Amino acid sequence: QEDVLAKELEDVNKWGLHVFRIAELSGNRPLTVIMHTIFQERDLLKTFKIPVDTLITYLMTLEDHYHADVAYHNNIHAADVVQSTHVLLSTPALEAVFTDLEILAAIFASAIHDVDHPGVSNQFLINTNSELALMYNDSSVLENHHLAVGFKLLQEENCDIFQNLTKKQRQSLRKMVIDIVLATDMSKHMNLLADLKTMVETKKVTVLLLDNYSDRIQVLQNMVHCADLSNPTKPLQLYRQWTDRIMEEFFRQGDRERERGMEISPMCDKHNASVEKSQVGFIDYIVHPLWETWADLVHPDAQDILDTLEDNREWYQSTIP
Ligand SMILES: COc1cc(-c2ccc(=O)[nH]n2)ccc1OC(F)F
Ligand SMILES: [Mg+2]
Ligand SMILES: [Zn+2]
Repeated sequence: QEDVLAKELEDVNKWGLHVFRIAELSGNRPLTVIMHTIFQERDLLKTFKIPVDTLITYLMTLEDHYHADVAYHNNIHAADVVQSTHVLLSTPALEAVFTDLEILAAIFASAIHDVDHPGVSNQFLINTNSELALMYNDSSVLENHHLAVGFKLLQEENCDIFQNLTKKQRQSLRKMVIDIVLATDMSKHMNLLADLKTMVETKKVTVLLLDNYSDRIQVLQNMVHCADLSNPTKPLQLYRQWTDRIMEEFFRQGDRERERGMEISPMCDKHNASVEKSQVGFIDYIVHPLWETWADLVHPDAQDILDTLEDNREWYQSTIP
Protein backbone atom coordinates (compact mmCIF):
# COMPACT_ATOMS: atom_id res chain seq x y z
CA GLN A 1 0.00 0.00 0.00
CA GLU A 2 2.88 2.38 0.77
CA ASP A 3 4.52 1.51 -2.56
CA VAL A 4 1.28 2.28 -4.43
CA LEU A 5 0.98 5.59 -2.54
CA ALA A 6 4.56 6.49 -3.51
CA LYS A 7 3.70 5.72 -7.15
CA GLU A 8 0.67 8.04 -7.17
CA LEU A 9 2.81 10.77 -5.52
CA GLU A 10 5.23 10.77 -8.50
CA ASP A 11 2.53 12.88 -10.23
CA VAL A 12 2.74 15.66 -7.61
CA ASN A 13 4.05 18.16 -10.20
CA LYS A 14 1.17 17.40 -12.61
CA TRP A 15 -2.31 18.82 -13.11
CA GLY A 16 -4.76 15.95 -12.60
CA LEU A 17 -3.11 14.18 -9.66
CA HIS A 18 -5.29 11.29 -8.42
CA VAL A 19 -6.02 13.06 -5.15
CA PHE A 20 -8.92 10.79 -4.11
CA ARG A 21 -6.75 7.71 -4.53
CA ILE A 22 -4.01 9.40 -2.51
CA ALA A 23 -6.57 10.11 0.21
CA GLU A 24 -7.42 6.40 0.40
CA LEU A 25 -3.86 5.05 0.06
CA SER A 26 -2.53 7.40 2.76
CA GLY A 27 -5.14 6.30 5.32
CA ASN A 28 -7.07 9.56 4.95
CA ARG A 29 -3.94 11.72 5.16
CA PRO A 30 -3.86 13.37 1.70
CA LEU A 31 -3.05 16.81 3.10
CA THR A 32 -0.16 15.53 5.22
CA VAL A 33 1.47 13.38 2.52
CA ILE A 34 0.98 15.90 -0.33
CA MET A 35 2.34 18.77 1.80
CA HIS A 36 5.32 16.69 2.94
CA THR A 37 6.04 15.65 -0.66
CA ILE A 38 5.85 19.26 -1.89
CA PHE A 39 8.07 20.56 0.93
CA GLN A 40 10.62 17.87 0.03
CA GLU A 41 10.40 18.64 -3.71
CA ARG A 42 10.90 22.38 -3.17
CA ASP A 43 13.62 21.81 -0.52
CA LEU A 44 11.60 23.91 1.96
CA LEU A 45 12.66 21.90 5.04
CA LYS A 46 16.34 22.74 4.48
CA THR A 47 15.69 26.32 3.33
CA PHE A 48 13.65 27.21 6.43
CA LYS A 49 15.21 24.70 8.88
CA ILE A 50 11.90 22.94 9.49
CA PRO A 51 12.44 19.73 11.49
CA VAL A 52 10.69 16.87 9.65
CA ASP A 53 8.98 15.67 12.84
CA THR A 54 7.60 19.19 13.43
CA LEU A 55 6.26 19.42 9.88
CA ILE A 56 4.47 16.06 10.15
CA THR A 57 3.06 16.83 13.62
CA TYR A 58 1.65 20.18 12.46
CA LEU A 59 0.25 18.71 9.23
CA MET A 60 -1.52 15.85 11.00
CA THR A 61 -2.93 18.31 13.54
CA LEU A 62 -4.10 20.65 10.78
CA GLU A 63 -5.60 17.77 8.82
CA ASP A 64 -7.48 16.62 11.94
CA HIS A 65 -9.21 20.02 12.03
CA TYR A 66 -10.83 19.49 8.63
CA HIS A 67 -14.22 17.82 9.22
CA ALA A 68 -14.55 14.19 8.16
CA ASP A 69 -18.32 14.51 7.57
CA VAL A 70 -18.26 17.52 5.21
CA ALA A 71 -18.44 16.23 1.60
CA TYR A 72 -16.50 19.02 -0.11
CA HIS A 73 -14.67 21.35 2.30
CA ASN A 74 -12.52 18.65 3.83
CA ASN A 75 -8.89 17.56 3.89
CA ILE A 76 -9.07 16.21 0.30
CA HIS A 77 -10.08 19.66 -0.97
CA ALA A 78 -7.26 21.24 1.07
CA ALA A 79 -4.74 18.78 -0.39
CA ASP A 80 -6.07 19.45 -3.88
CA VAL A 81 -5.77 23.24 -3.50
CA VAL A 82 -2.23 22.82 -2.08
CA GLN A 83 -1.14 20.63 -4.99
CA SER A 84 -2.81 22.86 -7.57
CA THR A 85 -1.09 25.95 -6.12
CA HIS A 86 2.20 24.02 -6.22
CA VAL A 87 1.74 23.40 -9.95
CA LEU A 88 0.74 27.01 -10.65
CA LEU A 89 3.81 28.27 -8.78
CA SER A 90 5.99 26.21 -11.16
CA THR A 91 4.55 27.83 -14.30
CA PRO A 92 7.36 28.88 -16.70
CA ALA A 93 6.08 32.50 -16.89
CA LEU A 94 6.67 32.89 -13.14
CA GLU A 95 10.15 31.29 -12.98
CA ALA A 96 12.38 33.11 -10.45
CA VAL A 97 9.58 35.64 -9.72
CA PHE A 98 8.71 34.69 -6.12
CA THR A 99 11.01 34.43 -3.10
CA ASP A 100 11.19 31.26 -1.05
CA LEU A 101 9.18 33.01 1.70
CA GLU A 102 6.42 33.96 -0.77
CA ILE A 103 6.33 30.37 -2.08
CA LEU A 104 6.11 29.06 1.49
CA ALA A 105 3.33 31.55 2.22
CA ALA A 106 1.24 30.51 -0.80
CA ILE A 107 1.56 26.78 -0.05
CA PHE A 108 0.85 27.20 3.69
CA ALA A 109 -2.12 29.47 2.92
CA SER A 110 -3.53 26.82 0.58
CA ALA A 111 -3.14 24.13 3.25
CA ILE A 112 -5.06 26.05 5.93
CA HIS A 113 -7.44 27.90 3.66
CA ASP A 114 -10.65 25.97 4.60
CA VAL A 115 -9.67 24.43 7.95
CA ASP A 116 -12.55 23.74 10.37
CA HIS A 117 -15.13 24.44 7.62
CA PRO A 118 -18.60 23.46 8.94
CA GLY A 119 -20.02 22.68 5.47
CA VAL A 120 -22.27 25.76 5.25
CA SER A 121 -21.79 29.14 3.59
CA ASN A 122 -20.96 32.55 5.02
CA GLN A 123 -24.50 33.67 4.17
CA PHE A 124 -26.00 30.71 6.06
CA LEU A 125 -23.84 31.53 9.09
CA ILE A 126 -24.93 35.20 8.91
CA ASN A 127 -28.64 34.39 8.36
CA THR A 128 -28.71 31.97 11.32
CA ASN A 129 -26.98 34.38 13.73
CA SER A 130 -24.24 31.80 14.27
CA GLU A 131 -21.43 32.16 16.79
CA LEU A 132 -18.98 32.53 13.89
CA ALA A 133 -20.90 35.40 12.26
CA LEU A 134 -21.25 37.15 15.63
CA MET A 135 -17.53 36.75 16.28
CA TYR A 136 -16.53 38.11 12.87
CA ASN A 137 -19.15 40.77 12.24
CA ASP A 138 -20.47 39.16 9.05
CA SER A 139 -17.19 39.90 7.22
CA SER A 140 -15.31 37.01 5.58
CA VAL A 141 -16.63 34.92 8.47
CA LEU A 142 -15.29 31.54 7.41
CA GLU A 143 -12.03 32.85 5.96
CA ASN A 144 -11.12 34.74 9.14
CA HIS A 145 -11.88 31.56 11.11
CA HIS A 146 -9.74 29.35 8.82
CA LEU A 147 -6.80 31.71 9.38
CA ALA A 148 -7.27 31.87 13.15
CA VAL A 149 -7.37 28.07 13.41
CA GLY A 150 -4.45 27.51 11.03
CA PHE A 151 -2.23 29.91 12.96
CA LYS A 152 -3.42 28.80 16.41
CA LEU A 153 -2.43 25.18 15.66
CA LEU A 154 1.22 26.24 15.21
CA GLN A 155 1.25 26.76 19.01
CA GLU A 156 0.57 23.08 19.83
CA GLU A 157 3.44 20.88 21.05
CA ASN A 158 6.04 20.36 18.32
CA CYS A 159 3.88 22.15 15.73
CA ASP A 160 5.72 25.42 15.08
CA ILE A 161 7.05 24.82 11.56
CA PHE A 162 8.20 28.48 11.41
CA GLN A 163 10.28 28.24 14.63
CA ASN A 164 13.54 28.91 12.75
CA LEU A 165 12.27 31.82 10.64
CA THR A 166 13.51 35.24 11.78
CA LYS A 167 11.00 37.61 13.41
CA LYS A 168 10.93 39.70 10.21
CA GLN A 169 10.26 36.58 8.12
CA ARG A 170 7.46 35.44 10.44
CA GLN A 171 5.86 38.88 10.36
CA SER A 172 6.00 38.99 6.55
CA LEU A 173 4.73 35.44 6.12
CA ARG A 174 1.81 36.03 8.51
CA LYS A 175 0.69 39.11 6.59
CA MET A 176 0.96 37.34 3.22
CA VAL A 177 -0.96 34.29 4.42
CA ILE A 178 -3.75 36.45 5.83
CA ASP A 179 -3.95 38.43 2.58
CA ILE A 180 -4.09 35.20 0.55
CA VAL A 181 -6.72 33.35 2.58
CA LEU A 182 -8.97 36.40 2.88
CA ALA A 183 -8.91 36.59 -0.94
CA THR A 184 -10.58 33.13 -1.16
CA ASP A 185 -13.86 34.68 0.09
CA MET A 186 -16.11 34.65 -3.00
CA SER A 187 -17.44 38.14 -2.14
CA LYS A 188 -13.98 39.43 -3.19
CA HIS A 189 -13.95 37.56 -6.54
CA MET A 190 -15.12 40.36 -8.83
CA ASN A 191 -12.63 42.90 -7.45
CA LEU A 192 -9.81 40.35 -7.47
CA LEU A 193 -10.58 39.51 -11.12
CA ALA A 194 -10.82 43.16 -12.15
CA ASP A 195 -7.37 43.72 -10.63
CA LEU A 196 -5.95 40.62 -12.34
CA LYS A 197 -7.30 41.89 -15.67
CA THR A 198 -5.61 45.24 -15.08
CA MET A 199 -2.34 43.36 -14.44
CA VAL A 200 -2.67 41.46 -17.73
CA GLU A 201 -3.36 44.73 -19.55
CA THR A 202 -0.24 46.40 -18.08
CA LYS A 203 1.94 43.27 -18.20
CA LYS A 204 5.70 43.69 -18.56
CA VAL A 205 8.00 40.81 -19.53
CA THR A 206 11.70 39.92 -19.77
CA VAL A 207 9.04 35.94 -17.96
CA LEU A 208 6.77 38.21 -15.87
CA LEU A 209 8.13 41.27 -14.01
CA LEU A 210 6.53 42.03 -10.59
CA ASP A 211 8.59 44.62 -8.64
CA ASN A 212 6.36 45.62 -5.62
CA TYR A 213 4.39 43.85 -2.82
CA SER A 214 0.97 44.94 -4.14
CA ASP A 215 1.57 43.24 -7.51
CA ARG A 216 3.27 40.11 -6.13
CA ILE A 217 0.64 39.50 -3.44
CA GLN A 218 -2.12 40.20 -5.97
CA VAL A 219 -0.78 37.45 -8.23
CA LEU A 220 -0.50 35.04 -5.27
CA GLN A 221 -4.05 35.87 -4.16
CA ASN A 222 -5.37 35.16 -7.64
CA MET A 223 -3.21 32.06 -7.93
CA VAL A 224 -4.64 30.47 -4.80
CA HIS A 225 -8.16 31.62 -5.83
CA CYS A 226 -7.62 29.84 -9.19
CA ALA A 227 -6.45 26.72 -7.32
CA ASP A 228 -9.55 26.91 -5.12
CA LEU A 229 -11.76 27.16 -8.24
CA SER A 230 -9.76 24.60 -10.22
CA ASN A 231 -12.20 21.63 -10.11
CA PRO A 232 -13.78 22.32 -13.54
CA THR A 233 -10.29 22.49 -15.10
CA LYS A 234 -9.36 18.94 -14.02
CA PRO A 235 -9.84 15.69 -15.92
CA LEU A 236 -13.57 14.92 -15.99
CA GLN A 237 -13.45 11.90 -13.68
CA LEU A 238 -12.04 14.18 -10.96
CA TYR A 239 -14.33 17.09 -11.79
CA ARG A 240 -17.51 14.97 -11.57
CA GLN A 241 -16.50 13.72 -8.10
CA TRP A 242 -16.01 17.31 -6.91
CA THR A 243 -19.41 18.24 -8.34
CA ASP A 244 -21.05 15.31 -6.54
CA ARG A 245 -19.44 16.49 -3.30
CA ILE A 246 -20.31 20.19 -3.50
CA MET A 247 -23.91 19.29 -4.37
CA GLU A 248 -24.10 16.96 -1.36
CA GLU A 249 -22.86 19.79 0.85
CA PHE A 250 -25.28 22.30 -0.70
CA PHE A 251 -28.22 19.92 -0.34
CA ARG A 252 -27.42 19.31 3.34
CA GLN A 253 -27.36 23.10 3.89
CA GLY A 254 -30.71 23.33 2.12
CA ASP A 255 -32.11 20.62 4.40
CA ARG A 256 -31.01 22.69 7.41
CA GLU A 257 -32.55 25.82 5.89
CA ARG A 258 -35.83 24.04 5.17
CA GLU A 259 -35.97 22.76 8.78
CA ARG A 260 -35.59 26.35 10.08
CA GLY A 261 -38.38 27.64 7.82
CA MET A 262 -35.86 29.72 5.86
CA GLU A 263 -35.82 30.31 2.12
CA ILE A 264 -33.56 27.70 0.53
CA SER A 265 -30.35 29.11 -0.96
CA PRO A 266 -29.55 28.82 -4.69
CA MET A 267 -28.56 25.24 -5.66
CA CYS A 268 -29.34 23.90 -2.16
CA ASP A 269 -32.82 22.52 -2.81
CA LYS A 270 -32.49 18.80 -3.65
CA HIS A 271 -36.15 18.86 -4.84
CA ASN A 272 -35.58 21.76 -7.28
CA ALA A 273 -32.01 21.66 -8.54
CA SER A 274 -30.24 21.27 -11.84
CA VAL A 275 -26.73 20.12 -11.13
CA GLU A 276 -25.72 20.39 -14.78
CA LYS A 277 -27.11 23.88 -15.41
CA SER A 278 -25.43 25.00 -12.19
CA GLN A 279 -22.00 23.77 -13.33
CA VAL A 280 -22.38 25.44 -16.75
CA GLY A 281 -23.32 28.69 -14.97
CA PHE A 282 -20.44 28.36 -12.50
CA ILE A 283 -18.00 27.96 -15.39
CA ASP A 284 -19.51 30.64 -17.62
CA TYR A 285 -19.83 33.38 -14.98
CA ILE A 286 -17.00 32.63 -12.54
CA VAL A 287 -14.47 29.93 -13.41
CA HIS A 288 -13.89 30.61 -17.10
CA PRO A 289 -13.57 34.41 -16.74
CA LEU A 290 -10.99 33.85 -13.96
CA TRP A 291 -9.01 31.10 -15.69
CA GLU A 292 -9.02 32.80 -19.11
CA THR A 293 -7.52 35.85 -17.39
CA TRP A 294 -4.92 33.76 -15.55
CA ALA A 295 -4.08 31.99 -18.83
CA ASP A 296 -3.61 35.43 -20.45
CA LEU A 297 -1.21 36.47 -17.66
CA VAL A 298 0.95 33.36 -18.15
CA HIS A 299 0.24 32.77 -21.88
CA PRO A 300 0.72 30.16 -23.17
CA ASP A 301 1.56 28.07 -20.05
CA ALA A 302 -2.05 27.38 -19.03
CA GLN A 303 -3.46 26.56 -22.48
CA ASP A 304 -3.97 22.86 -21.68
CA ILE A 305 -5.76 23.73 -18.42
CA LEU A 306 -8.04 26.21 -20.24
CA ASP A 307 -8.74 23.63 -22.99
CA THR A 308 -9.79 21.09 -20.33
CA LEU A 309 -12.07 23.64 -18.69
CA GLU A 310 -13.70 24.39 -22.04
CA ASP A 311 -14.11 20.69 -22.87
CA ASN A 312 -15.71 20.06 -19.47
CA ARG A 313 -18.07 22.99 -19.92
CA GLU A 314 -19.16 21.55 -23.29
CA TRP A 315 -19.62 18.11 -21.71
CA TYR A 316 -21.87 19.37 -18.91
CA GLN A 317 -23.79 21.51 -21.40
CA SER A 318 -24.33 18.50 -23.68
CA THR A 319 -26.13 16.61 -20.89
CA ILE A 320 -28.83 19.28 -20.55
CA PRO A 321 -30.94 18.87 -23.78
C1 LIG B 1 -17.39 22.02 -8.01
O1 LIG B 1 -18.28 23.14 -8.17
C2 LIG B 1 -18.32 24.10 -7.15
C3 LIG B 1 -17.28 24.35 -6.22
C4 LIG B 1 -17.42 25.36 -5.26
C5 LIG B 1 -16.32 25.53 -4.28
C6 LIG B 1 -14.91 25.71 -4.69
C7 LIG B 1 -14.01 25.88 -3.71
C8 LIG B 1 -14.46 26.00 -2.30
O2 LIG B 1 -13.70 26.17 -1.35
N1 LIG B 1 -15.81 25.89 -2.11
N2 LIG B 1 -16.73 25.71 -3.07
C9 LIG B 1 -18.60 26.10 -5.19
C10 LIG B 1 -19.63 25.86 -6.11
C11 LIG B 1 -19.49 24.87 -7.10
O3 LIG B 1 -20.42 24.50 -8.07
C12 LIG B 1 -21.43 25.30 -8.69
F1 LIG B 1 -22.61 24.66 -8.51
F2 LIG B 1 -21.56 26.54 -8.14
MG1 LIG C 1 -13.10 28.73 1.54
ZN1 LIG D 1 -11.64 26.14 -0.70
